[PDB]
Amino acid sequence: MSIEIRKLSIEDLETLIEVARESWKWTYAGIYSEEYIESWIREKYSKEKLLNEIVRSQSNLDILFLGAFADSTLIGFIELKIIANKAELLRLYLKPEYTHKKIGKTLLLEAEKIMKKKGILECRLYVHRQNSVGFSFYYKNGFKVEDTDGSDFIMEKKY
Amino acid sequence: MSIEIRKLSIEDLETLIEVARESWKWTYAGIYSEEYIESWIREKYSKEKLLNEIVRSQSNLDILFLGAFADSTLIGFIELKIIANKAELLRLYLKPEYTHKKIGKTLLLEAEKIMKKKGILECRLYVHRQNSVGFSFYYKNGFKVEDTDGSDFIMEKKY
Ligand SMILES: CC(=O)SCCNC(=O)CCNC(=O)[C@H](O)C(C)(C)COP(=O)(O)OP(=O)(O)OC[C@H]1O[C@@H](n2cnc3c(N)ncnc32)[C@H](O)[C@@H]1OP(=O)(O)O
Ligand SMILES: CC(=O)SCCNC(=O)CCNC(=O)[C@H](O)C(C)(C)COP(=O)(O)OP(=O)(O)OC[C@H]1O[C@@H](n2cnc3c(N)ncnc32)[C@H](O)[C@@H]1OP(=O)(O)O
Ligand SMILES: [Br-]
Ligand SMILES: [Cl-]
Ligand SMILES: [Cl-]
Ligand SMILES: [Cl-]
Ligand code: NI
Repeated sequence: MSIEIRKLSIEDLETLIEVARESWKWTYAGIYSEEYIESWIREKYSKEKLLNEIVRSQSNLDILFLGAFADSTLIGFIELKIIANKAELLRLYLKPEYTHKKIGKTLLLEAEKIMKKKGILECRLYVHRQNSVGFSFYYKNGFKVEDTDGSDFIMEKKY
Repeated sequence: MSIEIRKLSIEDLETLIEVARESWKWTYAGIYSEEYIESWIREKYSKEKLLNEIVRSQSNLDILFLGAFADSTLIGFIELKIIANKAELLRLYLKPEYTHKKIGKTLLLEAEKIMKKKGILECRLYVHRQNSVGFSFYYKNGFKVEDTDGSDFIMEKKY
């Protein structure tokens, strides 16, 4: 199994929706209701909305939107925004059957390599407090909890 | 997520084949070709062979064959054989998406509970040496490597 990381493009659109869909249903099974999850996929992962985000990510050096490809098949992605020279990790999702093999770590490491060349010295993120899978992945990659906001924990890592 | 463990019945055969298929295709992906793995399902997990093993389990003879059910649907199994005073753990597999939530440990421990009642003082197993997933689970549950055989490590646990 060979993993390549690169900028997403519009040909990745349909497979990106399926990855998201599968990851959300699996990751949030004990956490959000079925309906919440389907509304979220239908709204946040519509063709039109994602297309616009993919195109934005293409021309904007302060938006990193990368896919993980396992033998040429898209199986995960990561989204980060840089504003005032600080990073926000907005999104990181793999297909469930591709978790626990450091592909997520690889996506994070590619992002941080780009942050490093830009001079970003801080990255924040929101993770749901019951998402033990995500939350523990971040604490194992140097993120610390600084605050809570509703049902999320706010985490930060310094560079 | 309500997990129930109980002996397999003939009713479970069809769903047992699909769990076997999917777990095996995932577990051995980096180790054997896709085609070889499929060939196993036709042969060792033929309808008839499995039925016979399910019935012997049901009849309380040399087979112990238990399933893990998530809200009434089969998502994993454990298969052991007893000979003389010893158990051999033949098979233990979950659907990939149901891994890493202690459902495997539940199966093992339910099996061990039935083994302690039958007086069995020793369990051995053969795990492919490149199967980190299985090997690490086993060493985290008291099993130790005693030997190798072909492509496998032989592990043992004493009661
Ligand atoms: C801002 C946000 O987007 S928050 C949402 C984060 N995304 C998710 O939770 C979606 C579902 N999960 C995933 O996509 C992935 O598991 C990620 C991205 C969170 C982590 O990537 P992975 O490549 O799976 O993790 P990686 O292999 O680098 O590290 C493994 C660690 O992550 C966690 N983890 C990864 N996969 C699993 C799994 N299947 N079951 C339980 N824990 C897991 C564990 O803490 C593990 O450490 P351990 O070995 O001590 O158990
Ligand atoms: C005798 C034989 O049949 S050998 C065949 C063994 N079976 C397999 O390898 C099939 C694929 N895997 C599975 O079906 C399951 O992972 C089992 C049956 C091996 C273990 O059951 P689970 O309920 O998943 O394990 P449980 O949650 O109790 O224990 C977790 C540990 O198992 C391992 N593990 C479980 N799931 C995963 C995963 N998705 N990725 C990597 N490691 C995993 C790790 O060692 C983990 O330890 P960690 O928390 O330090 O990472
Ligand atoms: Br909800
Ligand atoms: Cl999202
Ligand atoms: Cl809480
Ligand atoms: Cl070796
Ligand atoms: Ni783990």
